[PDB]
Amino acid sequence: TPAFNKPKVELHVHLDGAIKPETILYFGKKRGIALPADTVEELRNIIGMDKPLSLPGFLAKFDYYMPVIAGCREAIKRIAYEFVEMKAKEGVVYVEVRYSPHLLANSKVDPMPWNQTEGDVTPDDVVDLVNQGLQEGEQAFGIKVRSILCCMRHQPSWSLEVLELCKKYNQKTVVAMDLAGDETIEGSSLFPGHVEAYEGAVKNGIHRTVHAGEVGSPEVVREAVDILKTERVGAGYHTIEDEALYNRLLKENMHFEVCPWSSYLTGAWDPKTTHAVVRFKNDKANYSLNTDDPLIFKSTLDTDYQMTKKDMGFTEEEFKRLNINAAKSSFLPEEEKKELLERLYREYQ
Ligand SMILES: OC[C@H]1O[C@@H](N2CNc3c(O)ncnc32)[C@H](O)[C@@H]1O
Ligand SMILES: [Zn+2]
Repeated sequence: TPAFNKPKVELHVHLDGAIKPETILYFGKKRGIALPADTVEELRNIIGMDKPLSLPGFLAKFDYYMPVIAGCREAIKRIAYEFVEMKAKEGVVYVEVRYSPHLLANSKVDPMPWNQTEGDVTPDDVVDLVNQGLQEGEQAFGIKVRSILCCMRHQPSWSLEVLELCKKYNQKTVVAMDLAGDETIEGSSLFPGHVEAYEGAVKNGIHRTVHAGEVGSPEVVREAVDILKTERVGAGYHTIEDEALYNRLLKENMHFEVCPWSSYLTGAWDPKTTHAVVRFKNDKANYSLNTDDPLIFKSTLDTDYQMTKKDMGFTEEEFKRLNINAAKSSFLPEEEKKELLERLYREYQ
């Protein structure tokens, strides 16, 4: 019994965070790379989390499985393909999947991710592979899907190349650039590589999103918006701690990519306080409801919908509104953007 059984738009989900345990298991065995378990069930208890941790503590779960996926072309394309399929089943009509192309390469990257052995899967090759998987999926489960390439807070030396990958693959699935990773890393928002990568996104008209205010302070959000020029804030819950900042983002109609379940499990949100999306709903803010890393959170898009419904008083009207705003806030070009809005209004009749 779904909380909102109608078309949805998802703007914040990590491809490397939305993989099938069965596919992880499949590639570990197939490539002979070890996993912390040999059963999807136990594999799910290891990778998965059911209790709040920290952002740094949540980010480590990727260590368990990324090594069986990274560097494998067959695996990179497959997870992309299975991703559309999963979203299609969730009643998502449009989705932007994000991921770091560097963390899945085994060539032309430095530091080599996961102590991998050099190979031929270059970062560009990864983008190409995901596009192919994503394309085959759209054209098979019939949902529209775009991708977003992530700069990693810890590795700014990779940022300018991410930008280049966005330029080269512009709308050839890639619609934007993100800044993901450990938001606790003091000053990561200000590292030259990142800063310079965004400055170029602005001059070359490459869309921009940035995780900020998930666990960091208002100043992290302020810098994402003012220095990095984000068009959207991933999470952004901590903005409400700076009344002035919030009101001004509210005025600019800043879009907040909200992930309810994820915020509890990463400690982004203290469960003894009211969720910031409650205030967002009440101030009629521009915001989407997203899944983030469903593999690790052992969830689905309905988990976040059921949570807001059951615990935060969300009605179908708010569900409709947030998704129309998500559509408007997407990085789809005008024509397609309108086509999306048209479908929502049609189906929302
Ligand atoms: O998907 C690209 C990377 O972004 C990082 N992620 C995933 N989830 C996530 C969270 O919302 N907050 C910050 N960074 C995150 C992970 O390290 C993942 O490998
Ligand atoms: Zn995220």
